[PDB]
Amino acid sequence: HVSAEQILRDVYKKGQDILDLEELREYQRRKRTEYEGYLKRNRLDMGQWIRYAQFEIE
RNA sequence: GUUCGCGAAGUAACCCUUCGUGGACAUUUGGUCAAUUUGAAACAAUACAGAGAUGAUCAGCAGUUCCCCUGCAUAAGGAUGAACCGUUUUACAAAGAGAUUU
Repeated sequence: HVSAEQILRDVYKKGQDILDLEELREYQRRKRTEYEGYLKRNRLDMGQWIRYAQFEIE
C-alpha cells in the first residue's frame, strides 16, 4: 500500500493590526516599497499594477 | 610721479630752485568659493551568520533595475556584483434545471 499517490498526497499534506495614523504611514511605506520594488524590476505584469493601485484605493 | 606750456617768488639774475596753474602719459581687480560641529564621503569598531541551481561541492555567461563599486575602458572583476522567489479574484458571459417574492 505504498503506491505513488500516497507518497505525493502526503508530501502535499506536509506542505502548508493598525492603531495610530503614523503606524498606518509605516504600513504604507512598507507596502509601497514592496510594490514599487516588484514594479521596478518588472513593469509588464499588469496584474501587479492593478493590485497596487487597488491597494492605494483601499 | 614723468613730461609739455604758462604765471608768481627767491631776483632790477634768460643760471638754478621753489610755489601755483592748464594739458598729456596711467583708468574700475577679485569672488559659483567665509576660517572645526549644524548642508551630509565611505570604511573601520561590536556581535552574528557565512554563497545560485539541490542530496552535497561548485565553474559560469546572461536578463530587469528609479542599486552601484573597482577599473583607462565598449575589456575584465566585484558571491553567477547585490535586489529577483513576495503577494496573487471583474476585458466574466451563455445555455439548462429546480426552490423563492409578486
